[PDB]
Amino acid sequence: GTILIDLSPDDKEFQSVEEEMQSTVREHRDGGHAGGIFNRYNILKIQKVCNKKLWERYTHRRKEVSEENHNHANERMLFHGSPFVNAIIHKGFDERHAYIGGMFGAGIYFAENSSKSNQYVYGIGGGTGCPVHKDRSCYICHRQLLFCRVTLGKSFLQFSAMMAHSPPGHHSVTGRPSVNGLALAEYVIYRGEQAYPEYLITYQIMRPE
Ligand SMILES: Cc1cc(O)nc2ccccc12
Ligand SMILES: [Zn+2]
Repeated sequence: GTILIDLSPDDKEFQSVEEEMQSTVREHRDGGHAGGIFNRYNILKIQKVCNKKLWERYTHRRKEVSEENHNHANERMLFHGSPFVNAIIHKGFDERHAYIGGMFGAGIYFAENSSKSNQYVYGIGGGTGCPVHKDRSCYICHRQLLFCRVTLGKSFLQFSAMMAHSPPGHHSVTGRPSVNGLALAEYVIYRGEQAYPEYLITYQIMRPE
């Protein structure tokens, strides 16, 4: 069902996606433990993910959420990092993509910081790093992130000192760091139909000079 369309680096669409990747790197309080040490990426490819069935599933749910929230989907573009990126683009988000041990409950997590999503590319806490070199900071192996369209509807705001169901009458959770003033928010959804994996970004983290 899914096809992947390569975007040309000359297309404005590739350019705005790359910009959202690069401009939302930040430093991490683990010193690079999970995701590696870097200030920027080498973007290698950006693909558009196309799946008629998955799209209609997303927009069906989006209209429902919109209806329960003063006609407002509260739709965002947010990063998602996971070892299951290949299953998500073909079969969609579902409960196996949920993070049972997560702070904001057992749901599917997205990040405004591309570098926060990068910490999950090889597993929770970076797992054991890349498959080939077991290196969480690997500068050689190609990584992949999704940049997804996410319906948040009415989002329960949970301040943070950094499959379950949304709090009653909410459609998602906003996990908002309240200590690190430069950390952007994370969002958790509890229905896989509330995210559509729009872009597939292949990249390397770059060793700082
Ligand atoms: C916080 C977070 C961001 C992300 O992009 N992926 C995750 C995948 C699993 C668990 C958490 C995650
Ligand atoms: Zn490697």
